[PDB]
Amino acid sequence: MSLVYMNIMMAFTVSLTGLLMYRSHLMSSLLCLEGMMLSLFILATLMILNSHFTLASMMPIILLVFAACEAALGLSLLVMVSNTYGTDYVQNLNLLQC
Amino acid sequence: VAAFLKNVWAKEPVLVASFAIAGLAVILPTLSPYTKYSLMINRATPYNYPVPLRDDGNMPDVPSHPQDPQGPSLEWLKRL
Amino acid sequence: MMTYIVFILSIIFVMGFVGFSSKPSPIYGGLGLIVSGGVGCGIVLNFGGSFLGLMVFLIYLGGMMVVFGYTTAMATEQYNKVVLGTFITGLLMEFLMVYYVLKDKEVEIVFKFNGMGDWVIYDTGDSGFFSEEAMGIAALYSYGTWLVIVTGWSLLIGVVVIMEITRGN
Amino acid sequence: DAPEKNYERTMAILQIESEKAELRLKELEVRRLMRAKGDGPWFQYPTIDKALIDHSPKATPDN
Amino acid sequence: MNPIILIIILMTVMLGTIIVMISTHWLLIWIGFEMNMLAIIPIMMKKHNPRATEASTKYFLTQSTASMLLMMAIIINLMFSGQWTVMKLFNPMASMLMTMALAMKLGMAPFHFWVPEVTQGIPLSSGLILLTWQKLAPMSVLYQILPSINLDLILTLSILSITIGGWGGLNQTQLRKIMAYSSIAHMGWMTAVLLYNPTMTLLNLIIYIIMTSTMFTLFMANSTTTTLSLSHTWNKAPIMTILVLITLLSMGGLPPLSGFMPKWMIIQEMTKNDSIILPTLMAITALLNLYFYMRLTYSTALTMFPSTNNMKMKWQFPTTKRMTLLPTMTVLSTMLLPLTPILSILE
Amino acid sequence: MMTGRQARAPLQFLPDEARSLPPPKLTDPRLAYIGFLGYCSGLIDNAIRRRPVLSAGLHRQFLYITSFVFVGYYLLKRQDYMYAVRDHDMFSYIKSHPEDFPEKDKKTYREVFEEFHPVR
Amino acid sequence: AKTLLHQYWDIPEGTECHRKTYAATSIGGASGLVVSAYSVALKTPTSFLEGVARTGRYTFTAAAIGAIFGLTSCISAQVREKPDDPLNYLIGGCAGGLTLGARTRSYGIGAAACAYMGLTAALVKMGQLEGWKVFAEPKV
Amino acid sequence: PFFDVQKKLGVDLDHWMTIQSAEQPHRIPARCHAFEKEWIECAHGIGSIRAE
Amino acid sequence: IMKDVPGWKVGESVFHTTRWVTPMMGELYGLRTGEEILSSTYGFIWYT
Ligand SMILES: CCCCCCCCCCCCCCCCCC(=O)OC[C@H](COP(=O)(O)OCCN)OC(=O)CCCCCCCCCCCCCCCCC
Repeated sequence: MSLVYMNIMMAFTVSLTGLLMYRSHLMSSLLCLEGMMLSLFILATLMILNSHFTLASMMPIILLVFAACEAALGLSLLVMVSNTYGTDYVQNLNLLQC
Repeated sequence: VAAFLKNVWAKEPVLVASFAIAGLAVILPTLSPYTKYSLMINRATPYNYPVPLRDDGNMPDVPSHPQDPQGPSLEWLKRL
Repeated sequence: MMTYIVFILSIIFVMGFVGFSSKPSPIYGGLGLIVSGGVGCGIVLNFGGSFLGLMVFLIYLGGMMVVFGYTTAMATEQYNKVVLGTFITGLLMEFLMVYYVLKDKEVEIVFKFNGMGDWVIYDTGDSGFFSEEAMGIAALYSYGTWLVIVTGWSLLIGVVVIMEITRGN
Repeated sequence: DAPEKNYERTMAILQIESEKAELRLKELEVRRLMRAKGDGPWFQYPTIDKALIDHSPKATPDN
Repeated sequence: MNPIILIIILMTVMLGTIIVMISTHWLLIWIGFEMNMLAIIPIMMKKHNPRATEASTKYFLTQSTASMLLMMAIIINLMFSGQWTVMKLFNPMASMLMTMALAMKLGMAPFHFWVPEVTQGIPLSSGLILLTWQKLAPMSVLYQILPSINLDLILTLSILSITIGGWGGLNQTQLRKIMAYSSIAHMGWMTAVLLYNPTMTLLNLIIYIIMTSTMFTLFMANSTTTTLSLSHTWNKAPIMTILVLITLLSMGGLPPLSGFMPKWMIIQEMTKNDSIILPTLMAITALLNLYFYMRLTYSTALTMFPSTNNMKMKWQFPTTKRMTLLPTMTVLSTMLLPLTPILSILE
Repeated sequence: MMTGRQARAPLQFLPDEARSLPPPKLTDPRLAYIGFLGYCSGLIDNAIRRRPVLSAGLHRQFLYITSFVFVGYYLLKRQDYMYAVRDHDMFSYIKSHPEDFPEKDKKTYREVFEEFHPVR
Repeated sequence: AKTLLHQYWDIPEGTECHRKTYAATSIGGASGLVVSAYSVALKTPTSFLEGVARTGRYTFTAAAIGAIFGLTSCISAQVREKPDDPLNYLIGGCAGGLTLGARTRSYGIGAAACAYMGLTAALVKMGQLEGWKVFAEPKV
Repeated sequence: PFFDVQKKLGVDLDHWMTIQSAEQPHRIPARCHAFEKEWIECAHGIGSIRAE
Repeated sequence: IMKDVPGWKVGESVFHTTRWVTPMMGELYGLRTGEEILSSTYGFIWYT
């Protein structure tokens, strides 16, 4: 198929493995999540513009709005974690092991 | 309804103007005589091609030419 | 080179995702995602999605990454090996993919992909006196009634949800 | 009870349960043929409704 | 929380589940999951302690990852089909991604690793919502995509969910983690029969929701979050020990109870399709679930653990808790096995 | 299994062709068992709130019995309808496909050979 | 790794011992790599050296299990001259169980893995004989 | 649990964005309008198993 | 051009139908110069 679709899929998998392998921060996890969303936006837009399928032109707007509201919810969770512990480190969020 | 309105126009005239402008925006197209003409102009704007019809023999209201009398006219749009 | 401009922007897009996905810091992660959003927006702009590209700039980079950097300025304190190693690993993998698909004109990682430029797959028609993408986005109001209902309800609930959980009581 | 009552009641029970057993075997065979061939009233997974198609003349004629 | 805000947020959770159930478009499916997650996050943070914030953060991360994989599967479906109908998928890669995403939304193993922690971190009513109501939407999407679901993938997920939900609860003394590992095992049981007969999937889902609602309602009525606090029920409310006895003997699949009905109908439909080894391994693995159920019954009803002196003050006070539908949910989770052919209403 | 039948007329709890079927009698043992479940629900409801179990709230026990019988009557109607649909589709598929359901020649046991395995 | 199992099961029993031993060794080594990946996933080792040490230990353990399994099975099929017989895989599963016990450095685990893995390999042989489907295709 | 509320109430919530051959704004044709119309009018009513 | 290739069908339709299919950009401007390619494939997009 289209050569640019390979790169946008590989970008989604790169941001996936970034999100699927944490280093320290929850903010970097949310950045990898929104990079995944960015690659989803670009790939959906390239398909819908390529197809000349008219009514799905409003679909990437809905994706962007819903997932940025999702991102605001994630930043509020990060803010409550940082208000609890002082950092946004993922190793401070291990009380639920026992 | 009269003393409260004067009191809130003294205290918060910004919000009184806001709810007045918003309320007129809501209820005024239902009382406007020109709201029909918006619909009529938007459906009379020819973005596409008026694809012709095969004259089977009996379509008296469909013209054979643009300048023929039968057909949807726009005298109301020129005149208003 | 100029015919392959969307491919070159896509390679810069993958390089930017490798740049911040290796996660040097949330600050430089945000910077890399900003540059990635810009070049992916250029990818979208070169197919005719002008409104959707400016939605990237105005909404994604204009609001959301501003809020991510705003929150990162309130989380971390200002003043490696795994980051740079994973960066050059992803760069080697991506340039090996580029070299393979440019020497063979067919590659199969998960799906089959063409090696020519993506200019071939466009349409040879005109739209008239409108952008088709603009009219399909304008149809969010006349056709997309239920979509606007659920999106506005989700945003109002999002306002209520953020005020509930950040209150702390 | 009489031996007649037990005997003929047993024959009624055997008729009912034999009919049910033959109907269960036919039920399994009908379900096997309908999942295999897909030409009965069962396992009709939904396709797209063709009433959604706009047959109007579009902007360009090559369609 | 403001009760008006609580009512609107619970209506928004229900509305997201309804939008997933009734819509024919993949974007509306994704919208419904986004609405469901976005509304259920304050239900988890109702008490505002660090464990609820940790549980809500882990739940956000897992459901967000699942939502993005779901949208990627939808996007590959739009590649290889050019359309949006919620039906079978037209690519096995999109089928694999959507099966992984729905397994993450269910908390099936190996994506089960959030369910005991997130269930432990949140209150019992929110844990009830998470373990009963949130299972309805992804099982509906799995119900509509089953012509495209890979057999080996969903059966691997099912047997791994049953085995891990069996060996998980054997070490646990917290009641919420026991209910979470029971959730993992029962979601394995539900998806194991999905490609064979999804009416038995709906039967297992309904009977499991009734039994889980019974157990969480008993835990809310007794205010017990640990095994050892559930043990003090005999000196306070002795009927509740009988109810947790019959409900935990139900959830272990013991006849003549109604929890025998789902796994018996699942073995009944999988052996029609010439699978003998797989439901036998499933049935032998369910003995671990019944083992920690029997551990709970021994600690609560069949013995009397020693109590404290302050229970004498609570003898003088009755329960003012609105135990909504607890007798109805107790009767329907124990004495429904004579009504086993009622499952035809779900066809 | 039958997802294509109940898709042309969706969300009908009891369709119009269900009224061609005989309804359950009020002396149905299934309906009587659901009434017994209503009685047990009333007894457990009086027991969990420390009321006299057989005595307190005869209006409440009567509403439990009434509510379970009222739900169970329509549930038994839908149950009988779905099994009637199942048999109707089975018989139509057997009648419309003769080549897949041949009339088997029932051999009498004078021709049927069975190997005798002795027990000794 | 499905074709690993295919290239195991294409060869008859008691004919080509080296290739069967190599194929079972590769299947066991792949299983050991999977268990090693999950074991360094869910439990962080003390270093990268400890990680590759645990990976090599689990992989060589399961590879030795598969190697002595396939070797014992094919040599028993040769000396007993019975191809369709699960006693061969019973002795091979007990040899793999003693291999697991020798790697875990205990006798009781060796005898337990002998009995259980021998019964398991006999069950796998009988499923190869009568065509027992564990991931059975839905038919009705 | 595909509760088809849209067909029961007769309302159209999302059937319009579902396919490319639907009623588009200003009658814009998609690039695969004819092919999708042929595939849909082929596969309609015969179910997935006969449609594959 | 396509004479030396064995088994080539000149003008073979990649579609099974005999309906007219709208020509693709590569199906028209494929064997031509890259300037004509760019002017047909990014001319309107890049125009000012
Ligand atoms: C119906 C059409 C659609 C209407 C909705 C669209 C509105 C568009 C404008 C958007 C406004 C967004 C924010 C609105 C918030 C209103 C509530 C509010 O502000 O209440 C608090 C305020 C007193 O403020 P305080 O708490 O003291 O805070 C410090 C500020 N000095 O309390 C007040 O100041 C009292 C405000 C309420 C009384 C205002 C009455 C206005 C009447 C105007 C004439 C009639 C117009 C018809 C529609 C009426 C609708 C109410």
